[PDB]
Amino acid sequence: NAMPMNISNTKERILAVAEALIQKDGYNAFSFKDIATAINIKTASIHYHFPSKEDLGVAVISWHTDKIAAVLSDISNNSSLSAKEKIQKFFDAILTLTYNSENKMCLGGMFASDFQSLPVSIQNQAKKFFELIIEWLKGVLETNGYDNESSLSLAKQIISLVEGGLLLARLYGDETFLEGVRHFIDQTIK
Amino acid sequence: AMPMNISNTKERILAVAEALIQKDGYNAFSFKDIATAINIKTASIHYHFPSKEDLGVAVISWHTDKIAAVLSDISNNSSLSAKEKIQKFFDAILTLTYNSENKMCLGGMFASDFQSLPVSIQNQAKKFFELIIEWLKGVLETNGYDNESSLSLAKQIISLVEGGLLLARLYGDETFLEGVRHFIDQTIK
Ligand code: NA
Repeated sequence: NAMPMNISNTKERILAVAEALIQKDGYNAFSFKDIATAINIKTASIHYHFPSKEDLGVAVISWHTDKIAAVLSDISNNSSLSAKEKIQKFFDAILTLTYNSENKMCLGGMFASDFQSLPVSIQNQAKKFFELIIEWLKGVLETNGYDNESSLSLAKQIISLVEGGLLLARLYGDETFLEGVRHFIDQTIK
Repeated sequence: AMPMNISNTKERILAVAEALIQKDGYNAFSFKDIATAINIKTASIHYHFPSKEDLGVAVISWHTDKIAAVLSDISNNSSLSAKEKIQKFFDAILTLTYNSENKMCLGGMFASDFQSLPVSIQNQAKKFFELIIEWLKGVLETNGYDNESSLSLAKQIISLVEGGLLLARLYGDETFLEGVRHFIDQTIK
């Protein structure tokens, strides 16, 4: 029956806005003060949950990866979808989280661009994000009858194209960069 | 007896700025980083570039000119087929990026940072990609592609180049870059 009220706690609201800021502007272009101002809490309440910016960075990527893992799991466990349809829906899921949501970039892509400036803890979480995506893509493609080598190569082309397509689409509002990703999928996969 | 081949202060500032941006990104370097790198006073940097934005604009403009000259040498090379021109383009990019101390594309770096940048720098970054996309489109049109397909394929190629470079440099996985070449080789006739 009655559940607890659906109010986001302070930690969750910090994570959600940090995620948004990183996706829009990049890790080296937001501060705790930006978050405090955005959701009207004390900057000291941010330091409370995340003593350093690094702590928040690690936690944001970890949370985001968990969310994407669930989304992907739901696609690959859908028995009515062909392998090709799973890849198509993967791209739709990325669009929902990126270009469609206030012209955001992929969180992973943003950290990849900033990689050399990041603490190692964040670097390692960013690598984990891509490893999860690539493994998921490779696995789906293996169910389509592709051999191991071809599955890994195509998985890497697909994520490269997704990242580069999003990067360029969001500069111009030029959807054709994103259409190109879909065209590659549709023309390359069986 | 020619003048001696010494890079002037402005030239060395631009070169080190370009490298810092390609390694770490525009929002992760300062003039102090440049001063420490080449042992000049920060006041000397401001002399040439009063604000960081002025340096950002100059670096992209200069980098774009360098890429334009490279692309010109490729397309005036008559021994190269259209496909070979695109292969050699990606080889030129590799020289300036992955091969040079694991750097990212300067344009790609500014694209990632775009929302945080002054409009002057946004516009320079767009000019960089317009130059590349137009050049690729033109090579493809010499191979018989129509306007819409030339443009679509050029945008796929640069999208894949940018993404491949982005991911290859995270842990030295060459196969991300092999994938770019495979796409070029398998798609262009
Ligand atoms: Na960036």
